Amino acid sequence: TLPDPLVGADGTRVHDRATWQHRRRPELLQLFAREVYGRTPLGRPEGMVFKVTTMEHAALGGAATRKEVTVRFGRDPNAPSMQLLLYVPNAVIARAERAPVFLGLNFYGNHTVHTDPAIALSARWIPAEAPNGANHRATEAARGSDAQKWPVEQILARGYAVATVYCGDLCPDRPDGLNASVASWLDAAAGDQRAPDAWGAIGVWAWGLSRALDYLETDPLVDASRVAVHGHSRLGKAALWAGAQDDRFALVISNESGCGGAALSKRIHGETVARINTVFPHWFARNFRRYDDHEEALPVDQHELLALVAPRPLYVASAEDDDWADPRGEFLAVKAAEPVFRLFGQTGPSGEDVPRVNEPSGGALRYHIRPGPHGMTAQDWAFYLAFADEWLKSALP
Ligand SMILES: O=C(O)[C@H]1O[C@H](O)[C@H](O)[C@@H](O)[C@@H]1O
Ligand SMILES: [Mg+2]
Ligand code: NA
Repeated sequence: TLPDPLVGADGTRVHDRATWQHRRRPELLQLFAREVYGRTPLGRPEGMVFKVTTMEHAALGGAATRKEVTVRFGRDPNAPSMQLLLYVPNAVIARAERAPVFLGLNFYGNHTVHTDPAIALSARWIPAEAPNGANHRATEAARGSDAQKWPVEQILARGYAVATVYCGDLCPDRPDGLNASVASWLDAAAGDQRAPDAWGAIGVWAWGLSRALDYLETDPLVDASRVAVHGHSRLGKAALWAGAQDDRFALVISNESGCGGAALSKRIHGETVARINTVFPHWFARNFRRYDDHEEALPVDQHELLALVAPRPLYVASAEDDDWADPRGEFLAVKAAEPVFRLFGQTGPSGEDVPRVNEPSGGALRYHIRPGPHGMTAQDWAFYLAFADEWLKSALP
């Protein structure tokens, strides 16, 4: 039995949007920070610098303006940074209009999201599982190696810019990666051991998404008030945490994020807390290991993470064969967060059980399950683009 998002920690019921926004939301944010993801130690750091390193106005055969931007997290050239790739549809900026944006992290490098040979090859560590990796270094053969998750031309043709950053710029995805990450620079001080409530990879990845948004606020080609933050699987766990913590994100998409993302932990199905923390000990706070094989003691569940997006539109989606993510657990988290969305006048999926494949259900809180295995497909994207067209805040008053 799940904790009620609309009952505060002290037992008092949440009846109105102000109490939600100003009392219950901070309560839940601090529970997720302390017990699951670890504390985000600071939001925007002072002295962030944005350097456009390349700009091409006729990329993708004229369809897009492509920019590469180094986003450095302090003023000294020696502060850590991340490399942002942005494609903006020329049809939109040719009209003297700013484009809305889809923003998400990639798994294996910016050069993998499209074959475009002008994208800078990542100079960072790449995991062995990356396609066409050579001793954890990017190669020309990895270009476009993850393009199936990134239908850039369709996204642009529908009027959206595409922004992305390699998650490994922020925390390399390997158990020792926090030692060479934003986390190791952004405090800890003279200690070697990670604190119990210290953030892990998911928290650092989510922070980078918010830093990317900081950059989009200064870019005159895009409308940073109309940013849909999305991610697949482990990067969808980050996209949910980023969209929950940072209410500037206008729209949030979780593509099969599973355990510690959209899936209920207290439903014991597929991946469990013990399994995710054992295999990926750097992803969550050390404090999350308290709940290994003890999910009943969790003071929150992931439906309350989804509810932290409200009233902003949120899309949670599953794959039919993706038992590990627990599609039903993801759907039931949507249903358990729906009462918060309803508080703000929005509607969630119709019914109490998982919809049929390729039949999305819900208003501003939407769910679909698609056929096939874990992944992010053109079908997923088709549904996300329809959702953005409908619910991504307008450019008008
Ligand atoms: O990111 C992915 O592809 C997935 O990788 C692993 O399977 C992990 O157990 C999942 O939690 C994760 O979602
Ligand atoms: Mg599970
Ligand atoms: Na902008």
